[PDB]
Amino acid sequence: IQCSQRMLSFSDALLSIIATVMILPVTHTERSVQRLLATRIAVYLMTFLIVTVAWAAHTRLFQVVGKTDDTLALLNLACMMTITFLPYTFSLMVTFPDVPLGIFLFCVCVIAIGVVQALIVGYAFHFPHLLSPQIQRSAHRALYRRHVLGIVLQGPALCFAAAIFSLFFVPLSYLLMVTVILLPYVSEPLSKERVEAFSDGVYAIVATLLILDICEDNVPDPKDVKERFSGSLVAALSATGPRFLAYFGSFATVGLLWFAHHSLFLHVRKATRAMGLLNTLSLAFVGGLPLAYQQTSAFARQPRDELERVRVSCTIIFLASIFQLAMWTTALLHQAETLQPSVWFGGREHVLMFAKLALYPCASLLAFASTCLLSRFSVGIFHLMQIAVPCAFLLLRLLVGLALATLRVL
Amino acid sequence: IQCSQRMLSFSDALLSIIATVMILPVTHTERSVQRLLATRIAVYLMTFLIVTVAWAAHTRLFQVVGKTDDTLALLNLACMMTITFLPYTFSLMVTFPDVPLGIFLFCVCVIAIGVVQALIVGYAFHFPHLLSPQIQRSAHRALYRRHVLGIVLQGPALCFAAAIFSLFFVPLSYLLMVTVILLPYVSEPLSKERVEAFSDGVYAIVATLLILDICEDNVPDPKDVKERFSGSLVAALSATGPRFLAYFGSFATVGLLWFAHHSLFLHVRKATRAMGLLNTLSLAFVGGLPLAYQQTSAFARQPRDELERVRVSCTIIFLASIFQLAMWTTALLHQAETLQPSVWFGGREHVLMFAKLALYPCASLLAFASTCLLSRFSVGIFHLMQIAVPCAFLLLRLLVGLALATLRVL
Ligand SMILES: CCCC[C@@]1(C2CCCC2)Cc2cc(OCCCc3nnn[nH]3)c(Cl)c(Cl)c2C1=O
Ligand SMILES: CCCC[C@@]1(C2CCCC2)Cc2cc(OCCCc3nnn[nH]3)c(Cl)c(Cl)c2C1=O
Repeated sequence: IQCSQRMLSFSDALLSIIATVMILPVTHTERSVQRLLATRIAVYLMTFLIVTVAWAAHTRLFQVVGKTDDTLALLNLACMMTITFLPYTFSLMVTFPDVPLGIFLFCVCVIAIGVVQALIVGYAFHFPHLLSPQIQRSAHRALYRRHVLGIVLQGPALCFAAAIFSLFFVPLSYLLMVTVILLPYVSEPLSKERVEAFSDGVYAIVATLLILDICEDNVPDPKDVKERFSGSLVAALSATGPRFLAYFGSFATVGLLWFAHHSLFLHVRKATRAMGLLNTLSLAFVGGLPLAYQQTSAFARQPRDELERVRVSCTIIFLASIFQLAMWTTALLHQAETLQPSVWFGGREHVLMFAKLALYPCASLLAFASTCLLSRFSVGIFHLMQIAVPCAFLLLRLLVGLALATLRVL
Repeated sequence: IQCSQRMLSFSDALLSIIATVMILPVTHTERSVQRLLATRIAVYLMTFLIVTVAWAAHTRLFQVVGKTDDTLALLNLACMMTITFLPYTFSLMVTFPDVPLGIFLFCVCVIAIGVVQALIVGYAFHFPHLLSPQIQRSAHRALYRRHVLGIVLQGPALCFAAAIFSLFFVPLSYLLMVTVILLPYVSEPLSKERVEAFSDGVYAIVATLLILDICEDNVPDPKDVKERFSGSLVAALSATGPRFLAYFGSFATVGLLWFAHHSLFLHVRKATRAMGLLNTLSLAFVGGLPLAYQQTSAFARQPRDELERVRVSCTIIFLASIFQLAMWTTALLHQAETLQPSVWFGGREHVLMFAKLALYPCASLLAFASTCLLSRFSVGIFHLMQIAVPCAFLLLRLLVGLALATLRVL
């Protein structure tokens, strides 16, 4: 039989994309404009959370299922196809909260996902040699199968209840639906490889969103160049320059955030559900960076507009990195089982890692405060941080050594 | 010191996105239409080939420098930031071969890639422990360093020469440019994990192009639905049904191709550069499937139109699969060095592996011949191939035995 690892990777390489799809409507967007933008942000966040919950269920499922073969791979592909429709169905439901057809479609999506997962469980247990070794030696194989089936089919059951009740009173259906996401929390390790794969996929997609847009839209047209720019191609490129600047900033920020994430996870011994939650929040907010940078690159009709956009960029960068730092703190709370020895309290790289993770929250906080105190140079300082933070990463060892030496003579 | 697996995987995801970026205009496409689409397809194929050459150079580089470091990771991020621009500048250069600015831009991009990689080499050799263990042993560290810089910089030099020549005679510049890819072939293992990661990224993005499109475009507007269908939302869904069917077909075909590729590579021990070439061709043609399914879902003004649309779809599937089959046969040609014993000639799964691969190209060829012989049912037969091939993959392990059973009674 097969080594399941690669297959799971592909699933993540799929789910990441499905998780991030609803970002694109946000970027392409221009009481009317602001409300619409906020609606798109809310829809994107909810879709990302839903896809993350589905991914968590998948990760647990294939944690139980150790090895795989042909039929398991095909059923996993079918499950992936069913999960791919969650963004679209959810968007339909939200855009049409009145008619029951939308909630019915979303509930059918969830039901299909859970049914495929239950079929996978049944096939795996019918061939115990596929299951993980601890499950194989589990004397509760029948009871364990019963419990796993209950867990997997709870979601579909609640969704079926919501669908039936939608024909009469939809609020009950909505409550039953949120129950699906609530109960698994209300009534554990996430295999590090799965978390790493999903996070890397999300980071890559978010980093290359803006170049995707640029290649799809900005490539000059010879007719346009000859007519509007009178054949001066360099003028045509300088016209779209701002999108290049925004992409440069987005790639810098997202790449350095991924660098901090990589440094953190290199020393993590054993992930946890709490770290999973915090990582999910961190990624959901990392998704916002391209929007912030697009807004920054755009014109500012009034000083207040530019100040507000700088505020938003700083706030997004903060929210993105603060949860990443909180992951590290939560790990420190269970240091013995969570983190490598080299990053324990007083460890050789403990302070270095702390600075590496806290570099972005602190810089963003200073930039945000600049708006409340130094509105004169506010935007400028923002630009400065965009160049300051990368440099500190190159010099991080020397910078931390300087800080420690300064504290020595304090 | 770090383990480079995750950093390489993230870089591979980035490069997959960059390579498959240029397909988006092809799908978004509607003597004028035909020529425009031909130009788009040529642009896409050349962009994919050039980005794969860049990825191949990257793979060799990070084969030589095994371990990594924070500063080296940042250098790699900088390298990716420039490799990401190859699509845009190549498209611009193809759009503006007349003016020297576009060729200069492409040239500076390639020289930037080369100089970043040269810095990586210099740093790796300034810290010998970062090199791969066998290289660390090499008594030729000096001469091998010189050779590595020679291979890395062969491009940059030729591109610089072409950029200089662009001001006087552009044909010489283009000849020098193509010499960059000519020389390495005219005057080796590709690390398997890199090949699997790149192929998984390609397949994952290609399978979900269509749903990505659907999420942004087909969500009905309530202001539109209320009028166009008097609140009949199901009418709106049925209006776009064909797009959903196109997505279903695209995902099924792409996922089953990924299943064949995964089963192939799980038995592959060392991917030879020939295998890399064949995989590049296979992925490049796998890119086309979304276009094929979009064309198939589109209306047919005349029977000739639908016939030709079936022909092109079948040709694309046939190419995408026959290249994998050719990779498999080339592997058989060196099974002793490349393939696991289990799939060697006369192996237990040898017949199973061969059938698994050859299932799709043969089906496409049969559906193609149906047009030349059975035009009456041709289109239906194509749909049959969309239904049969999935089941054939489910029942393959049985079906092959059935076939063998025939060869026992015959
Ligand atoms: C030599 C250090 C360069 C480091 C990075 C690399 C990103 C990933 C690791 C390094 C990050 C970065 C930020 C930049 O700031 C963009 C602000 C936009 C603007 N416009 N006017 N003023 N500021 C610019 Cl410009 C550049 Cl080139 C670069 C890079 O290459
Ligand atoms: C029951 C197993 C089927 C396997 C797959 C899954 C894809 C990924 C792994 C399995 C593939 C597939 C192809 C289809 O073909 C599309 C019909 C196009 C049409 N029909 N009428 N007119 N045009 C349909 Cl329908 C479906 Cl359901 C499915 C699946 O679920």
